[PDB]
Amino acid sequence: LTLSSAMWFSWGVLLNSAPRSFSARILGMVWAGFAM
Amino acid sequence: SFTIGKAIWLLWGLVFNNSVPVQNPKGTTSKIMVSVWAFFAVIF
Repeated sequence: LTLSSAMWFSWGVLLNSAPRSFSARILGMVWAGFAM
Repeated sequence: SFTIGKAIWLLWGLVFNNSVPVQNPKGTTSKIMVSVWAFFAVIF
Protein backbone atom coordinates (compact mmCIF):
# COMPACT_ATOMS: atom_id res chain seq x y z
CA LEU A 1 0.00 0.00 0.00
CA THR A 2 3.11 2.19 0.11
CA LEU A 3 3.19 2.61 -3.68
CA SER A 4 -0.43 3.77 -4.05
CA SER A 5 0.01 6.05 -1.03
CA ALA A 6 3.14 7.65 -2.50
CA MET A 7 1.32 8.10 -5.83
CA TRP A 8 -1.64 9.72 -4.08
CA PHE A 9 0.72 11.96 -2.11
CA SER A 10 2.40 12.96 -5.39
CA TRP A 11 -1.06 13.91 -6.62
CA GLY A 12 -1.78 15.63 -3.29
CA VAL A 13 1.23 17.91 -3.67
CA LEU A 14 -0.30 19.25 -6.88
CA LEU A 15 -3.81 19.07 -5.38
CA ASN A 16 -3.11 22.29 -3.39
CA SER A 17 -5.79 21.66 -0.74
CA ALA A 18 3.16 12.13 4.05
CA PRO A 19 5.40 9.06 3.73
CA ARG A 20 8.99 8.71 4.92
CA SER A 21 10.81 11.49 3.05
CA PHE A 22 14.22 11.68 4.78
CA SER A 23 15.77 13.06 1.59
CA ALA A 24 12.59 13.13 -0.52
CA ARG A 25 11.22 16.16 1.34
CA ILE A 26 13.64 18.35 -0.64
CA LEU A 27 12.14 16.88 -3.82
CA GLY A 28 8.63 17.51 -2.53
CA MET A 29 9.32 21.08 -1.45
CA VAL A 30 10.98 21.99 -4.76
CA TRP A 31 8.14 20.40 -6.74
CA ALA A 32 5.49 22.13 -4.59
CA GLY A 33 7.11 25.57 -4.78
CA PHE A 34 7.57 25.15 -8.53
CA ALA A 35 3.94 24.06 -8.94
CA MET A 36 2.54 27.03 -7.04
CA SER B 1 -16.65 5.52 10.61
CA PHE B 2 -17.56 9.17 11.15
CA THR B 3 -17.90 10.71 7.67
CA ILE B 4 -21.36 9.45 6.70
CA GLY B 5 -22.91 12.86 6.09
CA LYS B 6 -19.71 14.75 6.94
CA ALA B 7 -18.51 14.29 3.35
CA ILE B 8 -21.00 17.07 2.50
CA TRP B 9 -19.23 19.54 4.79
CA LEU B 10 -15.88 18.08 3.67
CA LEU B 11 -16.40 18.87 -0.02
CA TRP B 12 -18.31 22.08 0.78
CA GLY B 13 -15.31 23.32 2.76
CA LEU B 14 -12.89 22.10 0.10
CA VAL B 15 -14.80 24.20 -2.45
CA PHE B 16 -12.53 27.06 -1.35
CA ASN B 17 -9.38 24.86 -1.27
CA ASN B 18 -8.93 25.02 2.54
CA SER B 19 -10.90 23.00 5.09
CA VAL B 20 -10.47 20.52 7.94
CA PRO B 21 -8.74 17.43 6.46
CA VAL B 22 -10.60 14.17 6.98
CA GLN B 23 -8.76 11.04 5.81
CA ASN B 24 -9.81 10.15 2.28
CA PRO B 25 -10.43 6.44 1.59
CA LYS B 26 -8.12 4.01 -0.19
CA GLY B 27 -10.53 3.31 -3.05
CA THR B 28 -8.82 5.80 -5.45
CA THR B 29 -12.19 7.60 -5.74
CA SER B 30 -12.51 10.55 -3.36
CA LYS B 31 -8.90 11.60 -3.94
CA ILE B 32 -9.29 11.74 -7.72
CA MET B 33 -12.62 13.59 -7.66
CA VAL B 34 -11.30 16.06 -5.07
CA SER B 35 -8.19 16.55 -7.24
CA VAL B 36 -10.37 17.38 -10.26
CA TRP B 37 -12.55 19.70 -8.18
CA ALA B 38 -9.45 21.32 -6.65
CA PHE B 39 -8.07 22.00 -10.13
CA PHE B 40 -11.44 23.55 -10.98
CA ALA B 41 -11.30 25.63 -7.80
CA VAL B 42 -7.82 26.87 -8.72
CA ILE B 43 -9.31 27.86 -12.08
CA PHE B 44 -12.17 29.57 -10.23
